[PDB]
Amino acid sequence: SKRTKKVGISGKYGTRYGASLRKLVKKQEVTQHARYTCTFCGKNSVRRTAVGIWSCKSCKKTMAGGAYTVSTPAAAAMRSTLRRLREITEA
Amino acid sequence: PLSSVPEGTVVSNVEEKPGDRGALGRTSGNYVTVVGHNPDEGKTRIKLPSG
Amino acid sequence: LGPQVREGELVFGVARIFASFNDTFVHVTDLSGRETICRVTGGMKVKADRDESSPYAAMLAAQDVAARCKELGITALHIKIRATGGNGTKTPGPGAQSALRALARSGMKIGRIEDVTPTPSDSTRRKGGRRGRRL
Amino acid sequence: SIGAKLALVIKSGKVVLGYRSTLKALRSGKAKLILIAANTPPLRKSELEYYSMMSKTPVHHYSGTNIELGTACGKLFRCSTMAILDAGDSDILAD
Amino acid sequence: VGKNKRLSKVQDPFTRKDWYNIKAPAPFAVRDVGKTLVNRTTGLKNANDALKGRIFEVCLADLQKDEDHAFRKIKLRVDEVQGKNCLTNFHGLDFTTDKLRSLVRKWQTLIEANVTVTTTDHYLLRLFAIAFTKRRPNQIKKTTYAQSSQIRAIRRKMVEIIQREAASCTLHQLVSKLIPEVIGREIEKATQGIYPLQNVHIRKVKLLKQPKFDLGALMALHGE
Amino acid sequence: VKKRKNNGRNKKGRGHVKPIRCSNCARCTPKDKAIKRFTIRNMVESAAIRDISDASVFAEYTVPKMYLKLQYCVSCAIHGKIVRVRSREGRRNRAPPPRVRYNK
RNA sequence: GGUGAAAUUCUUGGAUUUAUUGAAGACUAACAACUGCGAAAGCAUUCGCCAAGGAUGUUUUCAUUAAUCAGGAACGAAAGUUAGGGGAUCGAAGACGAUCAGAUACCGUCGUAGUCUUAACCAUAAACUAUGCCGAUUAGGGAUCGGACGGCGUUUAUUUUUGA
Ligand SMILES: [Zn+2]
Ligand SMILES: [Zn+2]
Repeated sequence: SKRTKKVGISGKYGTRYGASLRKLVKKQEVTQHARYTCTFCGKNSVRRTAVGIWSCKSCKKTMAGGAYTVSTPAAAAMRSTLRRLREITEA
Repeated sequence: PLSSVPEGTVVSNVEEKPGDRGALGRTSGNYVTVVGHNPDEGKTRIKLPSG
Repeated sequence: LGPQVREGELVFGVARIFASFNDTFVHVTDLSGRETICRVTGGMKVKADRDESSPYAAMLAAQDVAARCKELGITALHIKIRATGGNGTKTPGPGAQSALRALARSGMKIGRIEDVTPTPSDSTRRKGGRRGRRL
Repeated sequence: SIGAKLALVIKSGKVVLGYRSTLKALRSGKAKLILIAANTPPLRKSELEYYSMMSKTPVHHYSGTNIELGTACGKLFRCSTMAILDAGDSDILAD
Repeated sequence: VGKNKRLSKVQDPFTRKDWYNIKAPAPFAVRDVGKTLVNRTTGLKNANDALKGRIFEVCLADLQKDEDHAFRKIKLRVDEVQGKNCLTNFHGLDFTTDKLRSLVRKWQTLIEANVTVTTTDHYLLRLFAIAFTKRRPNQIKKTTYAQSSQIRAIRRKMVEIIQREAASCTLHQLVSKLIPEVIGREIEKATQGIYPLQNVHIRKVKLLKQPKFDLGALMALHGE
Repeated sequence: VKKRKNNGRNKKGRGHVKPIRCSNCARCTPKDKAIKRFTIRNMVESAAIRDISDASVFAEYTVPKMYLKLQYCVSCAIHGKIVRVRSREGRRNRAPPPRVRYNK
């Protein structure tokens, strides 16, 4: 009862569009439909609404994030360095 | 104001001339970087997302 | 024209000789890198082309450096001898030995000689490959 | 260190979990130490400390999230605040 | 190679050069190290503009007339120029290339550390320091090695000492501590309980940022 | 047949060691399979010192000698005659060559 | 500049060399050794946090719970593949300069993939001690790393114990 062996979420596309494109869109589609744990209230009730907007179903707060992920590696690195940079500069 | 900022920070929606209300980097996922200052005859050099 | 001083005190310069394994540069300037005083290379001294890195060419170059320098009104020199360095050999070229001593033979005062070859601390990969120059 | 001291309390002494129950207990005036998580709503945070100052009971700002505090009290659910009615043989109230 | 150069590319510029005198800061004895060259002052090009950004390399043995400290050379930056004289102050220290290589030897243990420091008054500059293990007169063992756990201990005290005495100082009084090697002696006497740690030295000093100009303080310390 | 009991490298008790560049050809060799030479040579010969000494800047002093450390791959080493082939029994002998203190 | 010696390439729009400041990426010289740790591949700058391990000490505890393993499983240098980031230095392919009768090479100037990193694949090496794992007995010696024990001395320590 696995119904597949490798296709996964990209099984709706049947036999169209070519193997490599189907396999390559899976990377973003699987993480876009997922569900993440909130940061303000702690519940696991965060889902995507628009192309860059995320919102918690329980506290009703809304946050601007990545395109297909609640956060992106580039943004996280910048915040850490900037926080480190500011503290030493003001000390 | 971009003069009260140390070198290395990334910003967005920069004004090409003070008051034009934002012209430089304002698309999805891009930024500009400051490189160095000039306290005398105040002027700042920046790097744009195209190089 | 050139400013004078009392007989007891003298004046100092510093020469920056660059002696690789293919040529030797004789180059005198003030206690700085600014205001070049004189500079002559082996290629205007020899014409055989087999000696451009020889001590023989070095002495010919050092002589005319010493000659033209003394009229400008310098009497003593500091010496800065440097090889290629970095990823190079760090061994001063053969000409370098001849040039430095030959200054005493010309009678110009020599003071405070030193070597400033640039040595790395865990540098990048170096030319040649994995098997080196295989000849 | 703080986790270890807290683990001992729940085995020996008695403790009450949750927002309303601590406020009722604090209201009775027989609390001795309250714990505050890090990601609680700021309005509750400021209100809880105000009651503590009035009752003259010490407050401790736990450094972890509300999920972590729960797993340190040994339960299987989230928790935001808690109150210590009495210590057992430990020494939390020393500092 | 006269034949070479087939594609190819007023004289005697010296007629417009001028020699100037240079002077040295307060604590040192001799304040005259040589002459310097520059084009003559003229229209379209002042002379102060060429002298406002130069630095000179002078040996501390020459400045102090004492051959014991003959392995450290320092650099001086020129700031202000009066009539045919250049006033200067401190701009860094350094050893000689050859000496650093003679210090290290096989069958020993080398310990190194680094620290930046700033005083109450604005002066950002960094200090370097080194030490070596010392043998025992009645020793037979040929290695003389310490243990890792011990090695980490040495640095924490070593790091602590430099900051403590360099916190409350000025440029003049800190230099007055460098010239008699107060740092090296204090380190030795503090680490003797754990391990000998011979041959302590500060390699060189280099500055990173400077405060406002304050010509008053320059002329206060210099030229008396 | 084994020619050396230590395989000519002297490494027993580790996986490998990071290599290094031969100071003559720039070949790569492991740090333990390398001929190392330490040298303490003067700036110049004694003959130069006398000319140097007469124009002494300060009192009477000697310009400090330099210290070098050279590392060679084995093929270049025995072409420059730093070391050479020994005999069947002379191979297994690791004492430094004795230096005559009187030179006849 | 570069070679056994030439030659490409670059230059008064100042090469090369000198000094101060800044940016990028890789790497932790010397100390470094018949010296250490890990199952192997491998692992070297400081500090903080997180978990792990051998030996030693022991008049603590359980009590045969053990050894090697067909199939089965985890890790597995370098090169190589798929998408991003980054791309300083070296440098497959390739273009030029020389040598040579020829030289698709060895010598020189550039230089793409790659060399770095993130998320996934590949599972081979002279992966060498060319020497499988557990256990018992058998000859003399001096060095060396970690722990413990005994001892006359020395060394410098708000010292004495301890350290060495
Ligand atoms: Zn929420
Ligand atoms: Zn070689």
